[PDB]
Amino acid sequence: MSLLYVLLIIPIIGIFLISTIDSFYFFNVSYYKKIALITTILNLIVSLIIYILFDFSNNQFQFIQENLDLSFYDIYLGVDGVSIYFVLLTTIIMPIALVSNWNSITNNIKSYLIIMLLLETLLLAVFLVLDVLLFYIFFESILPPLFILIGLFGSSNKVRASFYIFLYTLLGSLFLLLSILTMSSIVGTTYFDVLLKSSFEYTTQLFLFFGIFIAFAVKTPVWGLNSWLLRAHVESPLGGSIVLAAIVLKLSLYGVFRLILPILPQASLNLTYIVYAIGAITVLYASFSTLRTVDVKELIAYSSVAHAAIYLMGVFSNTIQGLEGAILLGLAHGFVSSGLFICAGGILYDRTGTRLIYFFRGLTQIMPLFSLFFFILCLGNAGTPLTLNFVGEFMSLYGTLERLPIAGMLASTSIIFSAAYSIYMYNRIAFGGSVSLYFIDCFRDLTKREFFILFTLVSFTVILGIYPSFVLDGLHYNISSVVYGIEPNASYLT
Amino acid sequence: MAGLQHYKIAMDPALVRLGSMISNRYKYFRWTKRTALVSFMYVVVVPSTIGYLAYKTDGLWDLRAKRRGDLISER
Amino acid sequence: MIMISILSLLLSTSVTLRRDMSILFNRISIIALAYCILHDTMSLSFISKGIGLHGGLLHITNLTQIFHIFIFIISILILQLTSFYPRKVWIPEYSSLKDIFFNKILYYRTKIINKMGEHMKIIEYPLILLFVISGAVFLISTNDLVSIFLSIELQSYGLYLLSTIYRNSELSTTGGLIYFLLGGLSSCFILLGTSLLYVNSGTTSLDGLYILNSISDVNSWYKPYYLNFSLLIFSIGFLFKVSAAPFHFWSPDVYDAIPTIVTTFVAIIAKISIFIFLLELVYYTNSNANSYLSEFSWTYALLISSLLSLIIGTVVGLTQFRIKRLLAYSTISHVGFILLALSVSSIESTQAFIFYLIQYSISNLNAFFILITIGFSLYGYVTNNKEYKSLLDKNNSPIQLISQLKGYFYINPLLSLSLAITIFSFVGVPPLVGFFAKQMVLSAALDNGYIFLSLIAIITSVIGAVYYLNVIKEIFFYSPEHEVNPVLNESDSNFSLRILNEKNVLIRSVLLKGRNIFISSPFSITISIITNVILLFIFMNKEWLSMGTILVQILFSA
Amino acid sequence: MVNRILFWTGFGLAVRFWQLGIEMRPFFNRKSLWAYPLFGGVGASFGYWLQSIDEKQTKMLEERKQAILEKRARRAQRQAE
Amino acid sequence: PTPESEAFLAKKPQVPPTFDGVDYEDNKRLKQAQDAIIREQWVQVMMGRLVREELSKCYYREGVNHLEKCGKLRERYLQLLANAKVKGYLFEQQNYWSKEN
Amino acid sequence: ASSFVIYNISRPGPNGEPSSLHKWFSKISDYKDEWETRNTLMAAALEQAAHDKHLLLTAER
Ligand SMILES: CCCCCCCCCCCCCCCCCC(=O)OC[C@H](COP(=O)(O)OCCN)OC(=O)CCCCCCCCCCCCCCCCC
Ligand SMILES: CCCCCCCCCCCCCCCCCC(=O)OC[C@H](COP(=O)(O)OCCN)OC(=O)CCCCCCCCCCCCCCCCC
Repeated sequence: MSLLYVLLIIPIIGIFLISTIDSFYFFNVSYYKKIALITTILNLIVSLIIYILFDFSNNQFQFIQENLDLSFYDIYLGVDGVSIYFVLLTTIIMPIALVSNWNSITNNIKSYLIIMLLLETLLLAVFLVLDVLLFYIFFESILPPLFILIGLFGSSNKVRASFYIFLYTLLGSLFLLLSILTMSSIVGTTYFDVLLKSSFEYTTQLFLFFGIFIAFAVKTPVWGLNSWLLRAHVESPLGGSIVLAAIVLKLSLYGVFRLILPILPQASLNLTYIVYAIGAITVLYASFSTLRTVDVKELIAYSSVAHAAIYLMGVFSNTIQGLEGAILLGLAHGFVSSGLFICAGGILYDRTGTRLIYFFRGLTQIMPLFSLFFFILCLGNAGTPLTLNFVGEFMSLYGTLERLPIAGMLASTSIIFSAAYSIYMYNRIAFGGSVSLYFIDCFRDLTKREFFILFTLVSFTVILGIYPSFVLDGLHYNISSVVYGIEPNASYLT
Repeated sequence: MAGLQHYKIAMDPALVRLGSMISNRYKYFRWTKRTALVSFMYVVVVPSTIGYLAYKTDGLWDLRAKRRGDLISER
Repeated sequence: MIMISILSLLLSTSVTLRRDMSILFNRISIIALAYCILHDTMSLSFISKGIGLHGGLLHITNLTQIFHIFIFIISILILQLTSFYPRKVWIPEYSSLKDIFFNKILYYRTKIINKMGEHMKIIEYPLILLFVISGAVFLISTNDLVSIFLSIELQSYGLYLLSTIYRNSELSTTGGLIYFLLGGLSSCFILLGTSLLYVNSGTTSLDGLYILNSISDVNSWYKPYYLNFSLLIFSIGFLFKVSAAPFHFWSPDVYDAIPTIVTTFVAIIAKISIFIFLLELVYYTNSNANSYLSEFSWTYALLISSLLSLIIGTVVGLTQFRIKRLLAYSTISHVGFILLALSVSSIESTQAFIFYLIQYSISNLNAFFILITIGFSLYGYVTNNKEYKSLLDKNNSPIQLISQLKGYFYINPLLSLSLAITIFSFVGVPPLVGFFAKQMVLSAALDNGYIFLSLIAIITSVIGAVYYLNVIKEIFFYSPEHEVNPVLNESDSNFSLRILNEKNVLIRSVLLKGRNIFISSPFSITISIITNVILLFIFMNKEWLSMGTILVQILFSA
Repeated sequence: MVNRILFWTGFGLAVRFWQLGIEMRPFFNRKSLWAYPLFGGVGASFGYWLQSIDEKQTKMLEERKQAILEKRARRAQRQAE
Repeated sequence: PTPESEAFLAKKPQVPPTFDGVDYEDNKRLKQAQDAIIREQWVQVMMGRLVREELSKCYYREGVNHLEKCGKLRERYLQLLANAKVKGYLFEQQNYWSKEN
Repeated sequence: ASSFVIYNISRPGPNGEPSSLHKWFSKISDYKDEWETRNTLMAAALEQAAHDKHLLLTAER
């Protein structure tokens, strides 16, 4: 039983215990929440054990278990540098997501925990599978649990939201499936170790690129294909929102490393000016739009759109710096956007019952712990240094500028507007007068739970912001394998 | 109002009405001269302009280790 | 064996008028079909494209025998609906093996188990059921033009009889009239197509027609236009019987009007026999050289119908509010996928065809089984909804509206999840078996240059997903309109049950309530096995997919 | 991790579990506990049978592949003239 | 020369940095070839890191005289900056080239 | 205080010889060729498996 298969098995045992413990003890709801939390903790503990044993400079997939009982659809698991940190981010985030809803579900708690635990197994399976069809099977398997999570525990407009996220993702994924099936037909197999060895013809690469890019653009999302995010990420329960923004957005980013950079390098090189136009447009249009967004979670949801454009531009830079920056920005956005949704969807929305920004003012006066963390998360969302958000933005933007300067400059302008919308929101909530006259009751400050799910998130971004080498050390050799090009005097040694 | 009891707010009817109008605004969009031009400016022209500049200047320069007597122009 | 059972059952049925024999006759039909599986399992120890039997009027292939068994197994599963009472009484004091196998329990069962329900009083129902099966298996094994006609009428006439056998329902007699009248028109096109083959070729033998087709596929005086044109007319009649668009209008009306238990059999068994029959006829008439023959190939009627079924099935299902009409339109969209795989005549598409047909039959069976079980479960529930009160044939079709499923997740959460799994398998969400079925059809269509049809298949799939999601939303996003029956649990409304030993001597006496009334084991187990096959297919796919791979290799074996 | 007997023993165990949940009957009452060995026993029997089927399928598919290279050979050798 | 450490024994490429003569069917040898491509590129680049490092110490040590004393260290970095860059194996794996053309 | 203590005791010392605990974390994570062996057999087996399907899927009608 490989460590990687252990990762997928623990959350399934937790589901079993959650749904059977009543036959051994009316069981208290606190029991279910404790089973689910410990389950995610042991999954985090296993992912940390794997990371200690992980080797930073191996071109072999590590911790793979030999199957040799070949079938039509077999599940092979393996990990290298590009997948190791996405696996860690999934295992760190999900316990925080569980605590972020400890008190705010209050109904169908068994269903919420089983759905949350199942989502962990599926999302981890996405980052661990060593086959392109296996990748697709898990990328899509999460829609029905996502569809039912929003509908069971979402806000007032959760019906329109759940439909939007289901149908957008399916429609785009159906175009990715067509591209994937063409690959398996030509090659005979979708296993990574032998599909990357193959060489597709240019026009095949061109049509393979559109099919895959249409799906990755719905999931980034790119601007104009992002209606589903505006609805789903806001109407979802807080735990759903954290998982949706901090893990699910990353699948398309990790999928660019496994599905287009190795097999479609000519198409990627010849179409970067189209990816960059869409990437540049998304940086500006989203930034201007979130400046005028009045729902606090939708403002924070809309920020994810702007940052996802920056690491989408990085992965197509064909440079070592852009690709490392893209993973580091995708990781950084995972912590910071998780904290900002806890601040908005968890702290403000539980106190007031509303998310309109018009009703908030001067919260610093009564809530100095919320404002202290909120400001640090508003700095991190603005790409301020000593946050992992700056190291990722600077490396991602440097690659974008070097690959194509006109897009780099425009994507650079995000340094202004991210700051602009992040600080403007911060002032209309924490500063900007005395406590809002709409509040009749006074508000309490962060509970111990709220303090420690924020302190944990702001610790990860800051420590990684001062020493990003912890992550870059395990990306240097694997990131190198996805670069496409040669130097005049280093190529073809004899 | 929600599942978990919150504090008592002075829920202003005017602000509540404003936040509902925004959430429902998509149902009332119509194609007119104005709405067609704006939607054509943002979606087609400005993106196609950037795509033109990105396409035209892809590979035009390299800054790496450039010296005096050696240009930045690459094409 | 099917013929001995039909004759033997009829003789036993002929000399009785007791409607309490109906449940017993249904069980004997299950036993009889089990022997039919045994005799056809015995017959698979040979490899051949075909062995003509009985003077050359019939034939047997490995494919034919595999799908005889599948038809028998589907019929045994469906026959459970009329062989076991819908509800049972369970208690922990009568749960051991020593209890079920040595002791007896006694209580007033009649009202609890619906002993006198309409679907338990039709003596001849299992017998007409076996008649349809005989037509279906004879059609699979048919080698001759006259044998084709006789088998299709035998299966068709039985289905008309089953649609009307509930003779006191105004809905059922109306649905029986519609199927017979439009079905009789369809049978003229089959007879016309078969007759035009005979008048031109001079033979009723499918062997001889294939020989005539094969020599005429070269690269003057008797150019063989008749073969494609006749099979085109011949195929149109078979497209009606599978409810393929644009020949599909009858089925949403017939499926909704006839009782749900009848709909289960009527909507499943007929597609399997026609599609399997069509598969061989597509293979042996498929021209190789691009000549004037291939340009008039009758199989474009299949490709056009697959296109039209993909659109009609998904678009028209958007506004359906009655659950049985939605399933009818959901079926039409799925025969669109099935017909695409039949039209691409590749090794890959024929494997995809074989797998898709079996997994959809299993999946559609589950949806009907779950729908009947939810109907039998609402006995201990009441509602004040004014819409539900105005429904017709409530006893024959207890669930008629999607709105009736509102909050079923709060009435029975795990049964609601089985419905959701089945419906998510219909959309094609991985790793459910439905996804893998659509995936194989798309990969085979893509590999043969069917790009335009593959793109419409994906686009219509998103539209189809909307009404699938709409069923799921009613079950999970809303609280139910059904309340538990107060008089079933009122702290003093308790009925009595006696537990007695082998000698009919008392052992214990327990007072019971409505919460001791459960779904019968046959229906829960069948739902549970099929639901887990749908969900866990990715771990169990080797033998199932290898069977079809071998079957296609025999069919294609140069 | 695809063992025919272990998987199908578990499949039969899962069938009983889902069945009891569908009936909304308790998952583990001690007098009914014989059923899980029974369901898992029948599940194990189905998978010993699937073992033999898979063996015969592998032999037959392996035989077909040989016939396919055989057909390609004698066609290619005939083209040598 | 600096002795080869025990760590710099388990990761030495036993194969030359090239794809000529590699049978892409055989997985071990192709993977070794990709390993040799990347490690040579990284080895060449850390040369620039050490030259950059030395030039820094030279610059401070020489102060204003850095424009006249650190010349050899200046050029060596510039040559490395002109040539060394991790470009991956993927182009060379997929595209053969010959000098006798 | 813990950071100062842990860093000091984790140093390799004046000599290059690793610590007692340093050698344990290297012995456990040896994998001298294990990932290289297992991966090679998996890739070759699936390459053959893709070959067998290519034969069956392209057989002459
Ligand atoms: C690695 C490969 C894995 C392959 C899949 C393996 C299995 C994965 C899980 C599949 C479904 C398992 C369901 C587990 C829960 C079953 C146990 C149960 O009964 O839970 C009941 C629970 C609460 O209901 P209850 O407590 O009875 O009522 C109390 C009312 N006060 O009610 C619930 O928990 C229902 C929860 C909501 C439904 C689940 C989330 C949506 C699932 C959509 C199903 C279709 C897609 C399946 C996808 C499988 C994973 C990809
Ligand atoms: C917001 C902070 C931003 C930080 C940005 C990054 C730093 C740049 C700015 C600070 C510049 C100086 C940093 C400190 C330098 C010295 C660190 C130190 O304490 O080293 C001593 C200790 C032993 O020395 P040693 O490394 O073994 O020397 C021989 C090795 N050849 O070496 C050790 O390993 C001991 C480590 C002890 C723990 C770290 C001590 C940090 C000191 C500053 C703490 C600031 C935070 C204060 C927190 C609240 C305190 C009330």
